[PDB]
Amino acid sequence: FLPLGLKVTIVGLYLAVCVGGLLGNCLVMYVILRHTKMKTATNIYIFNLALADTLVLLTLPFQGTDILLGFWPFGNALCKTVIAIDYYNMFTSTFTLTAMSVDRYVAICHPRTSSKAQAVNVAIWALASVVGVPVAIMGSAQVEDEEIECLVEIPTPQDYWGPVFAICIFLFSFIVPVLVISVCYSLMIRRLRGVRLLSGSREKDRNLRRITRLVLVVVAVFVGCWTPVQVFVLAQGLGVQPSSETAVAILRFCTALGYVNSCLNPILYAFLDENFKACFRK
Ligand SMILES: Cc1cccc2c1CC[C@H](CN1CCC(c3c(Cl)cccc3Cl)CC1)C[C@@H]2O
Repeated sequence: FLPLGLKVTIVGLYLAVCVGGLLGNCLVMYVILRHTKMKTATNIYIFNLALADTLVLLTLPFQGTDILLGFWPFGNALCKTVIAIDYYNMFTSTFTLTAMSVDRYVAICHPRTSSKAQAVNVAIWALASVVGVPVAIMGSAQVEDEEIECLVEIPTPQDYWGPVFAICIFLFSFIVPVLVISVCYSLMIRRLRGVRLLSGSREKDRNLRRITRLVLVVVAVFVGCWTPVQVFVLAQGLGVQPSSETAVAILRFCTALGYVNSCLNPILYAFLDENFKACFRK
């Protein structure tokens, strides 16, 4: 369980993340859409990111009420919606980041149309649907111990399907996506050795370098925010359950950290992207 002070602290953090995150993300989407022609492929992917982040941020009020009350009072439909938005958020985020890194390597190695990027976004959501619809069906509000909870139900026997879904989710929603990114940036590093002012026009080269560092930083913040949760949930699938109060606290705060990422992303755009930093003020 959790003390009420820790609960009010967590849910307060959720409120701040929700307001600032929705404001910033809606501002980013509004920028790329109705304030300019910033429709570069990178910004199309960024738009996808801000979209998923928007959706999960909407779930935070309900997760917070749930954390306060200790149970899920909204029924099945909102529970399925929340779970689906959750998995959709993870998979869409990692896949979009992967597409961003691949696009970066395409630009560095082969010196990309916004519409192609939009098609990539469609495919990203398609795979994210391959995972996201099943959990939306299996997700349910179950009175496990005479109390209502919101979870995905592992098929019987749970001691087998638990690990299968655990390691599969861990690999294909995190490790394999992260690994492709690592490959892309490693190939880019090998490419740029002994190359000064190469790849065409010096000024545009600078621009490319700025975008590359932006993508890398966003990826680094994402991974750094979600790695504890990914590891802990992997341990959860193996049956390793937290029974201490402080254990529950650490776990809750790690999830909170991931949602902090969900509000973190526009700030990174404001400090690391010139067009966003200028456009934010105007
Ligand atoms: C408070 C509350 C109320 C209703 C539902 C839930 C939660 C808690 C957070 C959890 C947060 N989830 C965050 C994402 C996490 C995860 C996912 Cl969806 C996919 C791959 C790896 C991980 Cl670590 C699985 C846990 C979701 C849950 O459905």
